[PDB]
Amino acid sequence: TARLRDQLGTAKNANEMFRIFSRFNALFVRPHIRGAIREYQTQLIQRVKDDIESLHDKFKVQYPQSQACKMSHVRDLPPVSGSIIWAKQIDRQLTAYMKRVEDVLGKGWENHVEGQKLKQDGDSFRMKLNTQEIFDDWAR
Amino acid sequence: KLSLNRQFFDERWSKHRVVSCLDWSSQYPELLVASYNNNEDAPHEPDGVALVWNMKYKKTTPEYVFHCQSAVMSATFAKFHPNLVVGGTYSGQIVLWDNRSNKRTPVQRTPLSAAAHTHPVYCVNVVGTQNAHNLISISTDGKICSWSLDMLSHPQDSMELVHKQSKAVAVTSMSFPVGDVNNFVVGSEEGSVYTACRHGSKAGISEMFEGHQGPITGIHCHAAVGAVDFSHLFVTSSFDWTVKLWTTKNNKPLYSFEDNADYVYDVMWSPTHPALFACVDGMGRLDLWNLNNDTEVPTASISVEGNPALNRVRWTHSGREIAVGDSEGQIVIYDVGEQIAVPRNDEWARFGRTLAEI
Repeated sequence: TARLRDQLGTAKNANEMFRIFSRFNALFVRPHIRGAIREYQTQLIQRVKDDIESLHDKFKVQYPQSQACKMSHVRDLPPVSGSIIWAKQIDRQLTAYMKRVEDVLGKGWENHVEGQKLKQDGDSFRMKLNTQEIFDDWAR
Repeated sequence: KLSLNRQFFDERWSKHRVVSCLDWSSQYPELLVASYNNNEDAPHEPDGVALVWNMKYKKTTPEYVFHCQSAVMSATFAKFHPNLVVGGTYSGQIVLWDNRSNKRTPVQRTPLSAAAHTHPVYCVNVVGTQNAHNLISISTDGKICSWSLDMLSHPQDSMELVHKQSKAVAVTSMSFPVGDVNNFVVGSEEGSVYTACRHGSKAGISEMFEGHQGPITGIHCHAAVGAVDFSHLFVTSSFDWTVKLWTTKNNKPLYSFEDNADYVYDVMWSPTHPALFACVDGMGRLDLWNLNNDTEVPTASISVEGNPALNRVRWTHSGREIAVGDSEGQIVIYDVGEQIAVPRNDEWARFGRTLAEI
């Protein structure tokens, strides 16, 4: 626990302490260690909520309206496959942030007080990110 | 003497409802949370209510309002989570309320499964230190569950309390020693207090106390800590018109008070004075007993206007004020005088001599 205080004694930006929780992830399975870290989990959960809000805002902008479509056409990627790639990248980032939340809160994050809303939003947003309709329409 | 300091009562929420539990916050000693069960005259209103009042302002409004579908018999503040209020309801759902959120409805509620409480819950309290705390909750079926405040979907630790012949202990109240987290005491409707262990090989009920001849309404351990350690002593109040001062060491009663002529409804120690304690009964009387001065008569006594049944009492952390709630949701606060509440340097030895003499 003294070393986990030296974490903030050394860490400066949020990415470094995210990586520190990633490296030390198993060590928080212990109950005393898990109870030691309480005030930093809220900070990183709020930062992940900010980031998934940014993802939501990016996804609000339609794909043709976004620079992704233009730069995909410029780089010879066809527009339907470009939209598919865009949706897949957003899905990948959503999964990465979900894994970040799991690492920060530890296992059993779906039932956490803050992780319930995150899990619900991730599930709904992943359902909305389903791309099979685009492929079906293009093939038809 | 006791001087009336303040009166709290809401026409919309607290009317025609009893007061089930009171609690003062450690971080906010001027914030008092009070529970209210369902109102028969208001079937359309929510059943359980929890109102948080304030003393630093003289405004009569409740500072915070919470409600939930099941009648709330217990409410308290989380010791190390100042924005949270934990309540125990009729169906056993251990509801939690965040004052930051605009929603009055509970943010979380435990399931009504066998792994959780499917019975009324009159005992919910947070125990531990800031780096390790747990929410202990006991139902009237004897099931005791230790939860984590950050996750109420399933209990961290949980089992059913039995003492002998696998007989269910229908706990009605509980208490913990000051600084202790593994041992605790429970008072059941059997009339028998049980000193029990939370976790370990001997986890469960350790000892049995015969004592009272009726259901226990309340039990409280010694809160004042100082020169002479009195943590082993506790007090109990039941429907048999008797208050009873006991200790863990002696299985038999140490002393009994029967000056009351009605159902004594709860009894609370003082957190500063080692000897002084108080009780409130069903004929409107709040009685302060100072064992150093007199183990024979109440040291002070007051009665609320109209004399309704006082259902619950609570001491402030400074010990200078006492709150009491009754059957119509009328909360009354009495300031206690300096010459009774404040313990001199020799009051601890006075209580030691009083205990030795008895």
